[PDB]
Amino acid sequence: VLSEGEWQLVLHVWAKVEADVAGHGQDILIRLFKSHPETLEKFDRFKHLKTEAEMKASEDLKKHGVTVLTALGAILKKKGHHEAELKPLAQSHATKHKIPIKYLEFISEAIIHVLHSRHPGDFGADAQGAMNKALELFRKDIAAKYKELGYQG
Ligand code: HEM
Repeated sequence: VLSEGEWQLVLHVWAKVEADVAGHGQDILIRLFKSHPETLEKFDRFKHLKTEAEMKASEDLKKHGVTVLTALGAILKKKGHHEAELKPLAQSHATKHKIPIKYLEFISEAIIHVLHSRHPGDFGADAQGAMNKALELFRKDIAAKYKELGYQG
């Protein structure tokens, strides 16, 4: 479990992310899609996007970057008591979207890269450590729901 001090580091940076959810959403999805091109194939709606310039220009991409960070922030702010928030998500990502756990590991690294590039002073090594723990917690709970449904992985 994260301590109360680790939760404070997490949410302190997250309140900065919430200053500009759309720009953060953008960076994180584009980092995901460039670093791990196989992830872009899961999105029928982004499949046509072939360059970084085209991704930066898509309003739909930026809109759905807000969708992802908003659902994430709702989870983070439950400081581990996230059962009602996480359940629906795992269900649709296991059974409808078919997203393996490993991809949730990729987007975790993209989130951490982008926080570091945008918020140095609030994202030192202690906060990086705390955010990695929170992201591991979220992955571990999702993985348990996956296993139950027959998708573990
Ligand atoms: C930090 C984790 C992520 C969160 C919080 C998250 C959240 C969301 C939300 C809230 C929706 C819409 C409602 C739903 O369908 O249940 C959604 C849709 C979707 N998510 Fe995610 N997601 C995340 C990670 C991923 C990743 C890593 C991928 C793919 C590599 C993925 C693929 C999808 C797809 C394919 C859809 C449907 C888009 C559409 O309707 O065209 N998700 N996700």
